[PDB]
Amino acid sequence: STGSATTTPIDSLDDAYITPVQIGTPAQTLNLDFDTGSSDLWVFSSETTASEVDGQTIYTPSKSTTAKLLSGATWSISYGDGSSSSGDVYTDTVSVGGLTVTGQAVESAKKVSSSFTEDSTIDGLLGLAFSTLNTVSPTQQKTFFDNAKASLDSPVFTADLGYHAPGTYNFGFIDTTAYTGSITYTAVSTKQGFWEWTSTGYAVGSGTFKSTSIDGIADTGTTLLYLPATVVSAYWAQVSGAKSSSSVGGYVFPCSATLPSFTFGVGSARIVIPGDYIDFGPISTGSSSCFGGIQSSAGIGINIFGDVALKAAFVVFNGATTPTLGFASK
Repeated sequence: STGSATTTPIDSLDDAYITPVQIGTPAQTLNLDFDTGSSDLWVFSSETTASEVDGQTIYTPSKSTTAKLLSGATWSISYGDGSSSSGDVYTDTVSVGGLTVTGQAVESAKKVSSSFTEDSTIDGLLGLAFSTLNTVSPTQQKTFFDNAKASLDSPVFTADLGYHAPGTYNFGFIDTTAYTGSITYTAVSTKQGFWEWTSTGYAVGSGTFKSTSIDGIADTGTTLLYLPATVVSAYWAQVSGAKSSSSVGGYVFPCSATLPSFTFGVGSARIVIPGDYIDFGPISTGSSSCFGGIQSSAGIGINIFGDVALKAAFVVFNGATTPTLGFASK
C-alpha cells in the first residue's frame, strides 16, 4: 500500500503545516501537524475542556462506529516550546492520503495548553518519530507509520515541504519526479527516539564550506533551524545590523536586509537554504525588526533541522530495519 497527502502552511510565514487526516467511521477529517520529532497522535476532541477549544475541529469518538476506548490508558506530553496536552485514548481507523491503519491509537485531549487553544488551525498532532517516545501509559502505543509499515510497498515516508506553498507527505514510495539529482542517504541514531543524524558542515552565502560534524534531528514539527551558537553567529555576522535580542528571544535583523543563503552538508552533498527561507517577518505588526529563521540551539540540548532546513530538500525517512535519512535538492 501507499498514501499521499498534501500538507499546507497554516499562515504566510510557514509557522507550521497541516495535513488532513481521516479518523473514524464515518470519517471525521481533522487537520493535523505531522511531527517527526514526537510519537503521539493526539486530537482535540469532544472530551477537551470547553474553555480550551477555540475554533478547532474536534474528534467525537461516540459518533464513530469503529472507536473503542483503550481502557485505562492515559497520555501526557510536553513539547520543546513548553506547550503541552494530555488525555485518554481510543483506538480507531485512521487514514492519511488513502493509506488506512485500523486499530490506531488516537489520543483524545482532555487538556491542552494555551498555545494550542490560541491556534485555531491545528486540530492535533500526528507523531512520526520512533514509537519508543510515545507517552501512552501503561501500554505504550505505536505511531501511524509504525503501524502501517509492514503493509507499505517500501518502509519509508517522505517529507516535501513547500516554501510559502503546499507540499506533500508520501507513505510507502519515493516519488522520483519530486526532486532533482540524487538522494544522499546518511546514518540515523534512534537512541533518543528521534531521526538523529550528523551533518557534515555548513557554508554561509557564497562562503567556503566548513567541514564539521553537527549532530541534530530532522524535525518537521519545529518551525526553525536550531544550530550551535558558533554556526549561528557566523551566519548573522553576514547581515548588517543583525543582533541577538534577549528581549525578543533570539536573532533579529533589519527588515530592509537581503539575507544570505545557508548551506548544510549531507555526506558529500549540499542542501542550500535560500536567504528568503530564513525571514520570519516583523517581530510585531509594523516593526522594522524581523525574526531570524536560524537560531541558537544552546540551552535546547540538541540541534534541530526544522522546517527552515527541511523545506529546502526532499527528505526520505527510511524506516527499514536499520533506519536512515535521505536528502535531495528539489
